[PDB]
Amino acid sequence: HLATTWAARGWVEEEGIGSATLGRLVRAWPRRAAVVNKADILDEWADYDTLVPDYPLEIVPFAEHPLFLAAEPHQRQRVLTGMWIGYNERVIATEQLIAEPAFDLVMHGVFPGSDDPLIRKSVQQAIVDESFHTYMHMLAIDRTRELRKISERPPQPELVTYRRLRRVLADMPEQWERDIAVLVWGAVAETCINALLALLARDATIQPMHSLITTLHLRDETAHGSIVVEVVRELYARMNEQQRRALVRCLPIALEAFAEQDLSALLLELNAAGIRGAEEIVGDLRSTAGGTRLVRDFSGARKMVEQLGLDDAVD
Amino acid sequence: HLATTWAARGWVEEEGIGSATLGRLVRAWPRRAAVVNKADILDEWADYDTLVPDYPLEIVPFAEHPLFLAAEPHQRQRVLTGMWIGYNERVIATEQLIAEPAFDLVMHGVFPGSDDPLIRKSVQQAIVDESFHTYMHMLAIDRTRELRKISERPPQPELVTYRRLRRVLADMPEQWERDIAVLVWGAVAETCINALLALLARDATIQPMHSLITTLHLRDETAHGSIVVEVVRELYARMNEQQRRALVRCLPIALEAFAEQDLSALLLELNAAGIRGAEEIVGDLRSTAGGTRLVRDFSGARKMVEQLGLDDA
Ligand SMILES: [Mn+2]
Ligand SMILES: [Mn+2]
Ligand SMILES: [Mn+2]
Ligand SMILES: [Mn+2]
Repeated sequence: HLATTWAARGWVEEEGIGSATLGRLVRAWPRRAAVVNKADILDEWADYDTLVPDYPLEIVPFAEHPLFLAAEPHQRQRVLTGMWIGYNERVIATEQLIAEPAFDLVMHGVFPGSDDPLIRKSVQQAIVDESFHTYMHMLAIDRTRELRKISERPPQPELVTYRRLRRVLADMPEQWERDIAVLVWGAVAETCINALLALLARDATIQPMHSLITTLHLRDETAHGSIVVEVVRELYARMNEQQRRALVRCLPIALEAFAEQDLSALLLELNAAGIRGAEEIVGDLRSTAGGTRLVRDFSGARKMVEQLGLDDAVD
Repeated sequence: HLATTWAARGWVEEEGIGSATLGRLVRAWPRRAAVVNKADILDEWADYDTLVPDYPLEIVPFAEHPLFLAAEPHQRQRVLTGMWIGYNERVIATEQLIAEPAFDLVMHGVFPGSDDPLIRKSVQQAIVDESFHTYMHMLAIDRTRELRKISERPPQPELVTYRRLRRVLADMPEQWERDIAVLVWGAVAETCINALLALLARDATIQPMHSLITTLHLRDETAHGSIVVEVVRELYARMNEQQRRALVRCLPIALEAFAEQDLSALLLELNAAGIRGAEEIVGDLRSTAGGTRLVRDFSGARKMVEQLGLDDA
């Protein structure tokens, strides 16, 4: 774990990227960004109502499972609160294991076309944003831990999205190809993260600070998604054929990994609340259509695929 | 290189730190931070004067050397401009190689006492600020590249501060000791960075945007300085004596590394402007008292050593 910087890179003369969309999003950053405009997030305390749920039952895939219904109310609430907590751990782990390393590759100029100052300005702005999103979800976890008086929480499984990337990188002897898989996993998370946030952002039944922080995050990520389409558009145009083919292969696998329900996490949480028959809830879930999927809306990645001209090459 | 996150750590019950000073700094962040209040930095177009210099001759260690005085004015300005760039590059490299990796250790709960929610809050705020500081300095470099029409800049030497830390780590086979060295190099940067920034922040003769962004950065780093004193006080009180000893040993070498003039960078700059006898200018500098030292003022780290009650350097 040697630390790295791009500060020593220097530069040569390059042609500018011409992107109307990137220029607009980059100029709009100070007026859009949650870090600039909503930084005093949680700081305010609360009109806090303890009976308002942490997590919407509407999206708990086992809400109506007889073994979940047969548990005591406090066991069910604890699971629902644990799932709110795990949702935030997921988002943070996504920033840190998926999005950030992808942005870091761009900032280090690893792909032809990535040295462009407008690309760099847009990406570094997104990096500032992810550090603030991390800050927000960290505060949301802490607040919840206090208000719900959760003294202890066990170590969690590694972000499922990342376990998948890890397994693919293991079969990639060459740095070039690993750089592509990293970039692609990042691009997919950035174009689709809106879908994970929208599950809570527009939910009027849960704690107001829960729909609030996902709303604020979602508004930044609408821009990150568009930025990422433009950047990948430019980078993909300049890639060699080996890079291009790898990119196309990696997309559908990155997509699944981003959208996947971590059933090991779900089992851990049910067991944490002493839910009898927890294996059976989770076995039934594996066997349910859509049961292994947390995120269902791939529209962001669809637009990106369209914008790269890859409709017919990608499943 | 595996990416890492602290997101999956969970928690056990622990007693707050009740640091009132940290509580204050954390609460003041939205009203203080440059990211919040000066995000629009370097978007605005102002009356730009090409004749105003980029860097203060007064801090150029070979300002009055014969072989540099002899060279053409356009060579002397390019070196001055390149040193302003090198300065920003030094600031970014320090954030990324030195400050952030130390903050990252705290966030990862690698030291007893670091799991504290207030400590975590103060640090994650500072980590947001460093991303924004990187952003400002990056834009400052690009503005200069545009206005000074700088077509090319060669790759630069690795941050001297970090070349020193790398070499210390090379002899540390145990993680616990590497962590301490990383922490200490970071705490030193954070407490002494004002001295680096002040070199430009209060100078009235250089380009206004140069003194301005350094000034904005300086304002945030005052708070990070105090944040770091609190945090390191709390971690140090909770360290075992093995850790405690390593920290004490690391302090002096971190200070020297933080302050060092990069002569291999100064030589690169002089060669780039094609200055005649660059090798000699730099040789003479290496033979001079204080020749290898850029930052003279260490009062920031002085204050931290005081607060850990370690006045015996
Ligand atoms: Mn984000
Ligand atoms: Mn994002
Ligand atoms: Mn800084
Ligand atoms: Mn700092």
